Amino acid sequence: IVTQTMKGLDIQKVAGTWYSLAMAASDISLLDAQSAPLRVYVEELKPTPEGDLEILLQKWENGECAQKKIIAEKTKIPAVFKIDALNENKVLVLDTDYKKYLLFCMENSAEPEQSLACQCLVRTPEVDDEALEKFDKALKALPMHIRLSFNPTQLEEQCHI
Ligand SMILES: [Cl-]
Ligand SMILES: [Cl-]
Ligand SMILES: [Y+3]
Ligand SMILES: [Y+3]
Repeated sequence: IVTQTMKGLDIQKVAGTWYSLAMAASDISLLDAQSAPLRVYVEELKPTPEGDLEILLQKWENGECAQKKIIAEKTKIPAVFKIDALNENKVLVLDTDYKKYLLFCMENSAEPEQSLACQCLVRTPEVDDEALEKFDKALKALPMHIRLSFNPTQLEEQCHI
């Protein structure tokens, strides 16, 4: 029933290196194993000059960590983007201060219940409790059934090994 997104997003300011500190999903099977379909790790965000968002991420598959690129296409709403990966069609930026944290979700609009996966991204490979509080404040209105967080050493390893 309609997720709240960021109101005045400046997408050019989200550029650069990120670390997936925490993630959550509505379905446990989407995030449980390492090879789970939506267990992805954001390593970089590259906003294009035309207002789109190139998402550079890592995923475990066939018993090895692999690089992946998702082109998120801009929509009329600045915080909402369109994709065609991971069985998802939407990226929603919930909140960001640009210099510390970014919260975003991915969903499939056709079946929006069992496709929701949200992440807390940080700029440095450190546990940011203040960002985690804002993450968990945003997850409150969302029907999450699995939540994952990672330690500083895991944030630096390929695919959070
Ligand atoms: Cl395009
Ligand atoms: Cl450390
Ligand atoms: Y485009
Ligand atoms: Y440290």
